[PDB]
Amino acid sequence: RCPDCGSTELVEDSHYSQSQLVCSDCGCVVTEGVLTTTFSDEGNLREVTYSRSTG
Amino acid sequence: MEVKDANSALLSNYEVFQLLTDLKEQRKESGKNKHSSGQQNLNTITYETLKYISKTPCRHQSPEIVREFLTALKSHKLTKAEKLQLLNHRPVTAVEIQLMVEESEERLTEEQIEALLHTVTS
Amino acid sequence: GVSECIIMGIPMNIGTGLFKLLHKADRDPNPPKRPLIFD
Amino acid sequence: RITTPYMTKYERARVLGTRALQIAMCAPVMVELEGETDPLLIAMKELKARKIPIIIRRYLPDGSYEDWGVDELIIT
Amino acid sequence: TQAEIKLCSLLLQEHFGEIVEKIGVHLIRTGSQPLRVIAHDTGTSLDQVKKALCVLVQHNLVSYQVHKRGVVEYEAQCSRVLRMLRYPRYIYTTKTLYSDTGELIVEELLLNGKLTMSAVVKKVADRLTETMEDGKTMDYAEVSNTFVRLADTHFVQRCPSVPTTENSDPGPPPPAPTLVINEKDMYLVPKLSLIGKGKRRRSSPIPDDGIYWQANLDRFHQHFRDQAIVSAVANRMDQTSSEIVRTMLRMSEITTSSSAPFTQPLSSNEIFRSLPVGYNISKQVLDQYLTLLADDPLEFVGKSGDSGGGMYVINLHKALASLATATLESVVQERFGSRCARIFRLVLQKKHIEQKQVEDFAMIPAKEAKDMLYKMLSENFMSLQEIPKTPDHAPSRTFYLYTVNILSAARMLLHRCYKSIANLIERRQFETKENKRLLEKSQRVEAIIASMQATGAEEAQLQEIEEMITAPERQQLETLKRNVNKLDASEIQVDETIFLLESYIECTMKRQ
Amino acid sequence: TEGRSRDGGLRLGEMERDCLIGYGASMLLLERLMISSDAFEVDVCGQCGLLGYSGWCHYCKSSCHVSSLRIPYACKLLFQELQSMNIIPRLKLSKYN
Amino acid sequence: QGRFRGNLSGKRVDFSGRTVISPDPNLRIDEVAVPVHVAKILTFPEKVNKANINFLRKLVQNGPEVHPGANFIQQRHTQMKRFLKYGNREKMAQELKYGDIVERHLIDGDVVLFNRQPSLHKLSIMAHLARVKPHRTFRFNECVCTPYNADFDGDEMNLHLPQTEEAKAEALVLMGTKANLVTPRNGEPLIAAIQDFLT
Amino acid sequence: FVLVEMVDTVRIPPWQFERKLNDSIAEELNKKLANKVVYNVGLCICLFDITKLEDAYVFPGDGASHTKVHFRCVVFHPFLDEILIGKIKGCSPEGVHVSLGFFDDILIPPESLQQPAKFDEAEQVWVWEYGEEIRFRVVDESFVDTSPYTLVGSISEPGLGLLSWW
Amino acid sequence: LPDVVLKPPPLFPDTDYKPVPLKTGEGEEYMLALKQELRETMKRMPYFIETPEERQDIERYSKRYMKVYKEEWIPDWRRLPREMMP
Ligand SMILES: [Mg+2]
Ligand SMILES: [Zn+2]
Ligand SMILES: [Zn+2]
Repeated sequence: RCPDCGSTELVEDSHYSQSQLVCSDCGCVVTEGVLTTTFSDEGNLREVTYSRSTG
Repeated sequence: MEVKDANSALLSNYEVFQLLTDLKEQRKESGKNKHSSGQQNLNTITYETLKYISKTPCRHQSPEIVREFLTALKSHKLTKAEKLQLLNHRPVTAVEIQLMVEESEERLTEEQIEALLHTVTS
Repeated sequence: GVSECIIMGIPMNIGTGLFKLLHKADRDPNPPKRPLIFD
Repeated sequence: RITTPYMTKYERARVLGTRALQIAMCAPVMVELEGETDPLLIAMKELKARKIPIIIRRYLPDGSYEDWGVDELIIT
Repeated sequence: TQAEIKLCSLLLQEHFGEIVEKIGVHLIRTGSQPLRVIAHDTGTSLDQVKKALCVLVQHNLVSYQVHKRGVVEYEAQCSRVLRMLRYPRYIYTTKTLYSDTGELIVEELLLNGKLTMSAVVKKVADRLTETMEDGKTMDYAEVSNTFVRLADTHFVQRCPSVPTTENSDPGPPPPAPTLVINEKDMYLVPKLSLIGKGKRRRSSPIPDDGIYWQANLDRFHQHFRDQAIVSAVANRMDQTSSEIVRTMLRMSEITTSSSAPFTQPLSSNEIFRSLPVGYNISKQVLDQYLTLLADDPLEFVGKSGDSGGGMYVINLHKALASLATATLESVVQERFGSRCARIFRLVLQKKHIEQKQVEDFAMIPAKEAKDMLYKMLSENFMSLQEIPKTPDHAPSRTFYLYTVNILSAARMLLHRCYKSIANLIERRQFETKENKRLLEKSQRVEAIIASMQATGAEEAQLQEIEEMITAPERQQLETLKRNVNKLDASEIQVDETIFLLESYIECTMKRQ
Repeated sequence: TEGRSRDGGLRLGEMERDCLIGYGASMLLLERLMISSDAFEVDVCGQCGLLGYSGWCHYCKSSCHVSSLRIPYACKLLFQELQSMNIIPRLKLSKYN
Repeated sequence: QGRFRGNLSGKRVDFSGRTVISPDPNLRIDEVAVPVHVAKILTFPEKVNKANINFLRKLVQNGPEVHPGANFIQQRHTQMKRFLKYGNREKMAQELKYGDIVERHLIDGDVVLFNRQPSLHKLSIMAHLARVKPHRTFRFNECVCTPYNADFDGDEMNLHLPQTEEAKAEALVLMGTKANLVTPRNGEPLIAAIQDFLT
Repeated sequence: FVLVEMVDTVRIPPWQFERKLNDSIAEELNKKLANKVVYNVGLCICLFDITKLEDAYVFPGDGASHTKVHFRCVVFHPFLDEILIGKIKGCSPEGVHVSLGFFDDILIPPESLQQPAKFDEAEQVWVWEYGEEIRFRVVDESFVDTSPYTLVGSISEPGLGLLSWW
Repeated sequence: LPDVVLKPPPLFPDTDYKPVPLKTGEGEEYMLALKQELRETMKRMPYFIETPEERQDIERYSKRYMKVYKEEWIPDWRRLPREMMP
């Protein structure tokens, strides 16, 4: 929601290679930046299932 | 943040009164909006301490009178704490020297109290 | 060393970081001290 | 008084950077700029006018130091 | 030796203070160092370093030596710092073998380190003045007799005295006096014809100068070892054998040193002659006792000769090894049970043994004996030889046999005892400091009574002391007191095990 | 990130750092390789020399000597990995003067 | 790609671009052309002072759509960020206090870096004056092709924008194009006339 | 009331460079140590004077002017025997809540040392009769932050007679 | 295969064996008495050097009445090196 006015009309819009949450009324952002995994590390990491991570 | 000496030099209430008056006049001559809004506790503590000192008999004092009182009391072998308390309290009565003053035993001698009164009244 | 300056994220000693700058502020070193009355 | 009386390029760069950072923080202008909105241009004008209130504190490697004013140093 | 350093730090903080315990810990950790680097590393004032060094060298805790360029190096003795915990036992044994006069003598010698005979007899008289009453007074004759009796029995020894500087290179004096020691006057007492009477502390020129004495901890250690082996042989065979071995040890005290594999040859005739007359035992019964002690599977004594009738010798190292074995098996039994103690004694008797052989000889079912073996191996009480079939040392193709190393076991047990005493001291100090408010409250409400005890003693100040809020808290005070008492008793009890382990460790050291 | 399709930025390789060192641009290099790439704020305790969080040292169980400090995130990751290897880098802080 | 070489000695940064280059003789040797598309993305944080107040007001009034403008506004008291794409931009423009951080678009006069991926000597990366053009390529004077060792045959070129006044000043002074006309190897000038200029 | 030597690092922003440094330093020091208590020192009141003021550095970071200033400031710390004059700003059954005049409400004298005629029955009764004097006994300090006050002290009330007020 | 435990072991695991009760008698009582007496009497001795109190507030008339006066032992400088004279 909006920290100042309290408007809950926050919309996700794709910026110039940037993801953020912004309200359409006052144009104020509440959360900017997103952390995503890299394919360089994705091929290195091994997947674990709950059928094996529980015994 | 470090402290060098917590008891470097003891001072009476007259120096504190003078410092409070100087800070008050400096603030009223150089008043700032944002500087005040940053910490309003400064004006509060200064005004309240100044009012507390004004309620005391600390008025009508000067550094020359304080120096004369110190030189007069230095001849009665009294310690710094007792003369400091006498200057801060300014006892116009003998009972405050005979009873309220600590370590009255062997120090009254029934004759120096009159001299102490004559010095504190001046 | 410059390597650890780059790693630790501090300005390196070489280059512009060798010397230091001082602001020419209007002041008075060792200002007059308020005299002590009781002491 | 033993170092070079001229003002090097690294000292110029650092002084201009510090002055631009200060002016960007609402510092008082000493050259009375005429329509210069770029703080680096204001720093260049102040360096040309030789009125930068910054004193270079050169440090010798042994520990000794020396102070040099902008007007005292020779610019290029 | 982290546990040793911690115990020494706690003991120094409890006995001498804070500014000196830091210097002591620094000396113990960094070894011998000059005063300058000590003051530099500690980061305190020079005068405090000097005071700490002097108060440490007063109690003979540290020493100083000379080296190249005439520099003085101060080295601390961690063993000497550890031995001062055994002071109550020293006072008890000197009060048991002697009167209370020797008790006070040894107490003053331990609390002061170095003193003269006149000083110690004066202090003993002054302390005993308040003990007795009825207006009579004591002299210095009996105190001097007790002192010389302690001296000839080697309980007290003269401190190393600086030689005559006038005869030894009269001129520029070295930075250190280079204190030396002579075995001639080690137990000799110069004549002090002066006498006097102690004052009752009413509070209303040195003939023995340069001669300082101190309690000989070696004699106390030897006496405690003798008492331990006497108690052991008493619990083994009988009290008569204990008396026989006590007499033979009393005879061997003088003719033997503190470190020797065996004692001097003693014949049965002189032992019988020196035996107390309180026992109606004949020579044949004594010979039977000696020949049955020689056949003991413990090998405490040995024949080692046939001349002079019945010639016999005692085994100090073997007796200490047996005592260490008994202590180790006892602690194993108390920590893991009787079955694990049986397994431990089995694996100790046999030099090497296998798991199946352990189960066969100990008669313990599976899944439990191996568990006890693993629990005992995880505590560094046993070791695996691991004889390999191949230099690869693969576990699948090698044997494993359990073996008890008594030396490493005794060392780790001594370390555990040190850390245990350190933890007990820490708990005592914690309980003391957590209740310091109630302690000060009790002190003030009892000093209201301590004041005006006789002069100006009105009865109106007796019904208001218990009226304070400390009355419901007296149970907490009693619990604190009993806890401190139990902790001190436990520390003193562990001190005997520490002494036994240290004696067993030191006896096998050759210092070569 | 690395790839262009992954919205990745340019990489200041070793040779670019070498050129920036040769130019002597200390502040430019500091802004590029620290401020604009992996800038982060950590908490260090001046007593034990370890890393804290939210102005609190879990090791000493106190917060008097804890102070904030700017650092590249890669350096903090390196310190954490070294601490995992039982190799503890004890950071002894000091005043900027 | 470890921590030392891939994450400490050299690491990736933001506020950078990579584009194809093309010759342009109509620009000074210390100037470089920047496309409008990249200029609308790369932003510089300027602090509001008593001098550039009206310029920043006009930039905010223009918005993130017109080229001269900004994208985000950061207040002084609170650390909140306001996107200029939504809301009445005139209100935020009229409520611009001193010390606010405004992320303005890349405009003319800004000192910007210019670097090629293979860096042999220090002249491979140099600071120039940024200029905007409606085209989509990095254009600069060909006299600087000799230090960059470029040939305009499809080679990509990097461009880094500092986010600090100190870094910008250091780039303009030390890495200035007019101040690095000669190589430190032997003092021979590198930025000089080239083909189609000598003939 | 006693002077304390304090050495502090003061950061003055560049937009205050037009002001005199010896005044901005004092203003910032007064704003930083107003109505605060220094640990094991006492409640500081205000800056008394400035003894030493060395060069004003400028760091490559924020860019503001950093100065290491040596000064003397007044603090309130009795000597365990000083006599003070406080006013009764409340009272509890376990102890009277007397506050120094407009200075600080930190003095809580325990009602367990005067003659046995002390009882507070929650009706604002100071002391059962047979501008109040106060004798400090011991200081005490503590911390505040313990997760991601500090000066009260005890008071002595001996048999001072109190001819003016019971 | 060992099962999974959902709770870590307690900080103080219980053991079926307990410490042997302490030895009693006049010996241990005298041990306690003597140890307490030594702990008490050793603190007031001049060898126990307390930390020098600092930041003295003021000097008062009753200082000489409350001045901590204790006899100071003089170490034998003949046995002590010269580097420890104050
Ligand atoms: Mg090409
Ligand atoms: Zn809003
Ligand atoms: Zn810590």
